[PDB]
Amino acid sequence: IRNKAFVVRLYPNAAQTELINRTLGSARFVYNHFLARRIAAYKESGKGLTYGQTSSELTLLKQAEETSWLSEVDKFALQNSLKNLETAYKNFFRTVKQSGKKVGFPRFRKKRTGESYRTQFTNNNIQIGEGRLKLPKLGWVKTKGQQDIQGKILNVTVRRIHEGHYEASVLCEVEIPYLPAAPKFAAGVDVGIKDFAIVTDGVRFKHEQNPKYYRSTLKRLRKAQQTLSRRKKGSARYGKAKTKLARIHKRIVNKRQDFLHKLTTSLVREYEIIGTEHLKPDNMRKNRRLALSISDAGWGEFIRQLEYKAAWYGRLVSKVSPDRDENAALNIRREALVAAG
RNA sequence: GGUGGCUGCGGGAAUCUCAGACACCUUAAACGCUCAUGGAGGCUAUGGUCUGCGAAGUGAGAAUCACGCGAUCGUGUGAGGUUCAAGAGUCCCUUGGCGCC
DNA sequence: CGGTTGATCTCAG
DNA sequence: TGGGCGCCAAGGGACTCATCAACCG
Repeated sequence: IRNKAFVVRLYPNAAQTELINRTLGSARFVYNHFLARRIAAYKESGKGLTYGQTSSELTLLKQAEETSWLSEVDKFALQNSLKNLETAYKNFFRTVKQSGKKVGFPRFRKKRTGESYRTQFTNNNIQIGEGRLKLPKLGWVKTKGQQDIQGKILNVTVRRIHEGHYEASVLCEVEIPYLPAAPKFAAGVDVGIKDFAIVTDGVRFKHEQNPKYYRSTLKRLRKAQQTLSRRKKGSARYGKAKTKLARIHKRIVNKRQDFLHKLTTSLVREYEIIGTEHLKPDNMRKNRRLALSISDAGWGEFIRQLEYKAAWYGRLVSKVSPDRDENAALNIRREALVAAG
């Protein structure tokens, strides 16, 4: 019924790691090259290249001797790089006429650390099993964390998070059954820096303690960043410290995402209606006094997870249009009930 | 002999076992390590700390178990307990930290 | 036959 | 002497989430 991405962890060997690195590099190369080519074409001509023209020129590029060493890369990687470039342009053109928010012009990119390429599924090109994954030009890659999949595999996003930590997101149109009737009809949740969530239905208020990971591991993060900054760019030990900092950040985000997953799933399995307010953290983060706390708390991710898991599992999130915490939570529940009825 | 964690594998997290170093003495906090090189600095609240018994840096290396093949150690494959939960991609924008001015 | 590749599609600034 | 310029990460906010006939070893 629903799209769903099963994120597993790859353990590619030397050759497969080299090929994943080469594929990410060539995907970035074609992204930059065709952004430059489209800009040059729109400057020289009345209109720039569209998706089909870019694909045809990419084919001519691969078949040519100028960059024939890009043919040894998975085709869907380059094609979806071009698709991402074209959807960048589509996002830019979404609301140029509108003035509510300016979507920035698509720019270049210069060797970030998180490089992901997508590969599509054509007549059994992706095969998921007990402990392996089937990728087009890689072959069999030893995975772990392989969940239970009972749907058709749409695409596989091969990622890279550290110098030696590769994930892979396998998308499938799985059937997601609606959960049984919830124990309680409706409840409202109030966010907060001191207490992460105060959720109540009028009879109890199981306040959820705020972990505040980012401030909690702020000293080790500061030490990691400082050890990085004393190191020369383009150095092996610079790369080592960079990976250390990246993994510290990955641990922080992992803990935050696990906490948010557990809390959102608990709410959706406990209440039929989960009322909350449409807080805009990107506006509050301009206040440097509370910005670090709002960044760490991640209200936006919490609300996104609550809402989409409600959509999957047959729950309704009645977001409100834009003591203290307890009364705010009760008012949120009342407003959600009013909106629903 | 007791206790706490630092680093590494165990998909994430909490635990938990193992391993590369430790520290404190029944008490809870703090810190990953080995070798080569480099020459006065690194961290922190006017000062304390580690340091010519070597500082920032720079390069390499080890960091679970079984089995297969090499002359204990390299090379390949396989396994990794436990409870909870697991939807991502794209682009753009923003701010968090550090360093220098 | 199993795997890989090139063409499809519907806006602009 | 905090704003500015370099890097390294995160979150926030919309949308989007592919298929098939030919070619090749």
